[PDB]
Amino acid sequence: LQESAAALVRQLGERVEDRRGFGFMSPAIYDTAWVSMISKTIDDQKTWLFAECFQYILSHQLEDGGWAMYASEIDAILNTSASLLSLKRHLSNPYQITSITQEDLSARINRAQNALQKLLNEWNFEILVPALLRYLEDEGIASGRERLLEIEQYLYLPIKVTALHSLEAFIGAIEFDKVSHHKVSGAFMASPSSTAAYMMHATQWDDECEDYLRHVIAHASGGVPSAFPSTIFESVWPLSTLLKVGYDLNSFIEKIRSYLHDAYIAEKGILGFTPFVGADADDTATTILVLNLLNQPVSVDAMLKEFEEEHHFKTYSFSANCNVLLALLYSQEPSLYSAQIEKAIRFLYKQFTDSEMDVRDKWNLSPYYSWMLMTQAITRLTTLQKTSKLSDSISKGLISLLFRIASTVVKDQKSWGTRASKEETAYAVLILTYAFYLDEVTESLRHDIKIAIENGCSFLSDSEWLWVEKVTYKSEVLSEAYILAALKRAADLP
Repeated sequence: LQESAAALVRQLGERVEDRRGFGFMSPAIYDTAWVSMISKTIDDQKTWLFAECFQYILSHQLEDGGWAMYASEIDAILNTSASLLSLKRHLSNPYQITSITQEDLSARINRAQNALQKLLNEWNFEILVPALLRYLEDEGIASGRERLLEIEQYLYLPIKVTALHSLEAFIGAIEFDKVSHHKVSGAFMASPSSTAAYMMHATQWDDECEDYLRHVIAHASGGVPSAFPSTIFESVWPLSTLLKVGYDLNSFIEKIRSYLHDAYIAEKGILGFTPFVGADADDTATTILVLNLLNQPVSVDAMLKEFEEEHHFKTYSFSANCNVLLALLYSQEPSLYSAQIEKAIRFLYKQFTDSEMDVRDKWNLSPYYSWMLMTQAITRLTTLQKTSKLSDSISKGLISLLFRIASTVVKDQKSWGTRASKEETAYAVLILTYAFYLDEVTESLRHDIKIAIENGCSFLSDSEWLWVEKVTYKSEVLSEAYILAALKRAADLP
């Protein structure tokens, strides 16, 4: 149990020696579609740099002509459109890739065209779909996207933005030689698709970007992931998930905790999913929790005065708030940050009351995830209040909300999830292992909670596209972490 938990610490620890970083995100057809379009001038001859990505795109085409739907129709539309654009590009300029012809590729293009036509006729994300449609229409093939995907240059400054992850959607007008300064370890916000667009449309070829892309292709999970490296995210999300349920792994974790401490020191406490790629409230708060529960106190003020606003915590609206709440509740003196703890626990309750107990969580695609985080925070607050470590109507509402969550979850048991995913099942059973100890829960409700926990842990004992991203991705470390955390937390039940 703890050895498997330690393995996650070691897996982050073993990747510390790697200078580029670590990667646990699954490849996304969108990104490798953008990497398959890279052409390099070698010996005065233009050749496609990465034919393995082109083969990856060719091998993922479905019978209908489209690509994988993953978790949302936007995923299918994006993968199909990017892959079909790549097919058009390689039809126009086959160069040195003789695997595909000018007729088989034309047949593939027609199939993908009809598939995307069907998808658009069924469709009623924001900047990736219209951009892909424009790119496809510039190379043949005729409300749609232009009913909601029209809400909306700011990349020449050294300040990093989230558009460095989706730069491939701005090929129409962008000075990539100007964005070349936005290069860390040869990357562009760790997004292979953005670096692929850069290398395609850079005036001056950068061998460093080619080396980074080769590292990604040969060290990811030809298909490239959405973000690479993903060191801090894939290192601290498992550790925090294991630590919050009380996994004891302090004593190969040394190389992971030391690297995380170094990342905290260099990044001034605010950490993204990788070094020098940004900072999200969830990521930094989770890393702070990991350091605090790994016998190394770090002041939460580093993220507190970066990701705190009125009545809620920002993210650069639920997952960040609850992760910050959990980080605060596990600090050295949770009574000192009582104001922000109350702020978060009130904001989440208000959101639940205003959303009919149905709310999502930015990073994940399962409401079970939000219910799990809320149950964790509520039960930690209750335990602190009972033990007097942390000091009326709001509390009664919180207890009633936890009871309603427990009852609705019990009624929502299928085994859990709408797609038979272990992550959603783990979230749903973790939303009940913290609702089992409520003193206001009746005997029948408690029995139902125990039965649902048993039936969820049976399902638990593995990665599905539940983690949002330009294209939703599945990470093995996240799934394993939540499974282990739920199993241990249920094992703590009387």
